Parts: sequence; structure tokens; C-alpha cells
Amino acid sequence: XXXXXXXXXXXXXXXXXXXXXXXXXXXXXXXXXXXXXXXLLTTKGKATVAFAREARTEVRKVIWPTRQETLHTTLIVAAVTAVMSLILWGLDGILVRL
Amino acid sequence: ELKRRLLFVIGALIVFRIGSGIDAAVLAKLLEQQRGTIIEMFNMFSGGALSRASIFALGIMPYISASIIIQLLTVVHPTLAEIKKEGESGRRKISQYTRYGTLVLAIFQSIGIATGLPNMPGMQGLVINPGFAFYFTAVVSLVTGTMFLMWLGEQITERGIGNGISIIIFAGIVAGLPPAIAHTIEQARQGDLHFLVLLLVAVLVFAVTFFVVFVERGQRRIVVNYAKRQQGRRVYAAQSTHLPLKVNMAGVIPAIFASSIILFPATIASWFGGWNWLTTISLYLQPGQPLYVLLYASAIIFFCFFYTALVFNPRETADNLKKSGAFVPGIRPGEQTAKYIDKVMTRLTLVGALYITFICLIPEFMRDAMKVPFYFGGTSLLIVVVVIMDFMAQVQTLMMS
Repeated sequence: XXXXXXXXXXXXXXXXXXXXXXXXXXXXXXXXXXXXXXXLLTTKGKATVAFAREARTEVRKVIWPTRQETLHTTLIVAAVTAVMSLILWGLDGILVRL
Repeated sequence: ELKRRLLFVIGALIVFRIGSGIDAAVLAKLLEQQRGTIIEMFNMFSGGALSRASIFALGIMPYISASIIIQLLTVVHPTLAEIKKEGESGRRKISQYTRYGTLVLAIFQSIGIATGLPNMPGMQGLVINPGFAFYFTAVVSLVTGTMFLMWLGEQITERGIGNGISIIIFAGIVAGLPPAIAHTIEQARQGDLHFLVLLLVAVLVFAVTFFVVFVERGQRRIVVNYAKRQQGRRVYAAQSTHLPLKVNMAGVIPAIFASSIILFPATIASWFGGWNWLTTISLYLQPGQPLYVLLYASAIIFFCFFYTALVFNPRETADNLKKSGAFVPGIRPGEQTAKYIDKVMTRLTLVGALYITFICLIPEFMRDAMKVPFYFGGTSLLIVVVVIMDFMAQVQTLMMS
């Protein structure tokens, strides 16, 4: 079961189409994906399916919407970005000035 | 003290950001050009080393590029697989051999430039011509600069805090920002930049950061229980304490790694005119194409598995749990608990690096739609938010101590 990656290769070459050599390279790598698919892939499929059950299991640890922790994070990163920018200004204004 | 470690690293990186035969104005003209998106990428990775035309032009990118290489030598060359696993001694000889691969990589990369990039006093300058005295002085100044940065980063990882190099480039791009935003608001009074799209890029930046911090909010805490009565009789409970295991670690390692491995072959390999097929392949190697970012992603996730597997050593953690007196009722201690935490941590962190690659890919489509390049990039937004978050959490964490 390596089929979905090759369908994704078809989709990625179709995205790369719309200027001929790059679309040909995307098609060539899609052909390489099919060559890998010509002959583990079903075990990779079942592994990723297991990983998606694990994903959901780990979704249960994802903290649901909180506007407060959002604003905490928000203001933290806004503050930190302002800090780095003030660092950057204190350095490059007088350094470029000099 | 602890106050002096932070103000020593701060001072070191402040004279780094001041110090960070080629007429540089010509290059400053060349960086206003599309179709080589990777140049702008080199000024992010360089946080502006080739915009400022630094003395160290590509930075610390060779060093990180060796740290992956050796991990291959752990796999291949079992004689090498035995010396990597050989314990304490031998490792500092491997670290000096990583240094010696770096140094021959800086030699090799200077060859790659002065063969590949130049062959014109626009790409070169007036003092440094295609003679081997100019070639040699060029290589000498660029390798001496990268060595200075290598030594300074071997003093800051040890007697200073964390990484540092991340923050070096990071402050290079934040201080590269005000002209770039000056240009955007000059083109905002022009119809080049439309005001709807520019506030759209400001809000997509804000919502991707929100997604980052949402991936950071819920982690996964495993409640383990301790039944403990201290023999002093001041006995209260059987207490269930969660181990709040966290996702992706201390600087997304395959992003920085993958970026060094992206930017090495486009200068050295693809720039050989004299061979022609190799030059054509280098020209194709443009990050306007989905193939490169897919292969980079596959690299990153595999590399992420490896790096994370490096970070934790689950048996020590498990021994600690036996030492600290907590138990998950029903699972055999040791290997089964080991195997358990390992499979689960893999399955989580893999999803983490996946969504990391998802937040990584979209800004590039934003950069195709807007015309953005190595500036607001899908790789660097994430790494800057996580370095700042990490260090301030580690600062509060070590402020309790």
C-alpha cells in the first residue's frame, strides 16, 4: 500500500505544471514513486494507520480552545518579538550609523 | 555567577552582531533579484552575513552539516559503529574529527565558491581577481572568520547557555527586518503592495504563531502514581503526579539541519559551468518546486526520529521512575515500560514534526503569492518562536532553582 503517495505525486506534479522542464522532473519523480510501487508498503500503511490511532490518542492530550492561554502565549510572543526587535534596533541603528 | 553567564553570552553575541575585494554594493544590487530565492535564504541562514558582506559569509552551516554526517558514520562503518558506542574517550576524538571534517568542508566550500560563483568582478570585486593569490587570501579570510565563529560557539555551548547560533542568525534577520518593512510600506503607498494583502500577511503570521502555541499548549502528561509514606509518620497520601512529557525539542533540529543541507549543494555543485549537465541540474534545484520541499520534509521527519532518539535515553528515565518511587499499575518495569514510553513518544513527536512541516510549507506558498523569499520564511518563523519560547521557559525553570 504505497498508492496514496503516488496519487500525491500526481497532485504535486499537477501543482508544478501551471516552464516545461520542472513539470517533467515532477512527473519523473512520480514515475520513480511508481517504480517503488512496482514490486513493506502495506506495512507502512498499517503503521501510519496505527500512527493515526496514536494521533487521536495524542489529540486527547491536545489542550482545547482557551482564549486566555491563547492571549498568554500571544502576549508572551509579542513581548519577546518586541525584545528581539529592540535588541536589533539598539544594535543595527548605531552600527549602521557608524 | 548565573548573572555573568547570561551577560557574557549577551556581550559575545553583541560583538558578533557588530562584526557580522568584493565590491559589496554590487551584491546589495544582486539581492534585489528573484529566481535565486536561495540567496535571500542565505541571508536568513546568515541572518545577513552576505547582505552585510561579512567576513564569515555562510556562518556555522558547515559545523551542523558535520553533526549529521557522523550520525551516518554511526550507522555505516561498524568499525565506526564500535568507536561511536565506545563510551567517554574516543568521543572527543570524534568531535575533533567532526572539526576536521568541518575544516575540510570549509576548504571545499571555498573552492566551490571561487570555482563556481565568481568569474566576474561583479560577483567578485576589484582586489580579488581570478588569481591564486587573491583566491588564497579570499579562502584565508573566509575560513578564518568561520573558525572564529566555531571557537566562540565552542565556548558558548559549554560555559554559556544553550545553542546561541540560532539566536545569532535570528538577531541578524530581526535587524535585517526594518529596511524590509520600510520597503513594504513604501510599496504600500505604491500599488505594488496592496494594503489588503499586507495585512493578510500580518494576520497569517499571527495565526501560524497561534497554531504553534496551540501545539505547545496541550502536550501529553502521563499520570504515574507514588504511594509513599515517609517513615517520619507525617504521612499524607498516595499521590498521582503526571509526567508532562513534551513534544519536539530544543530547537527543531532537522529544520536547521535540513536548511544547512539545502544550501550547501546549490552553491558548490550547481555552479559548475565547466559539467554542463551538473550546472543544468543546479539551475533546476530551485525552491519554487514541490519536489525539493517534499524530499526535505522526508529528510526532516527521518532526522527528527533520529535526533529525538538521541535526546532522551529512556532507560535512565525509567530507572529514575523506579528510583523516584512511582508506578503505573499493571505494566512490567524496565524494558516493557521502556518500550512503552518509546513507542508512544515516537508516535507523538512524529505527529509534532509533521505539523511542523505543515506550518513550514504554507509560508512558501505565501511567498509565491506575495513574492516573498528568504525573509518571512516557513522555516525561520517556527524556529524563532520556539527559541524565544524555549529560552524563556528554561529561564523561568532555572529561575525557580
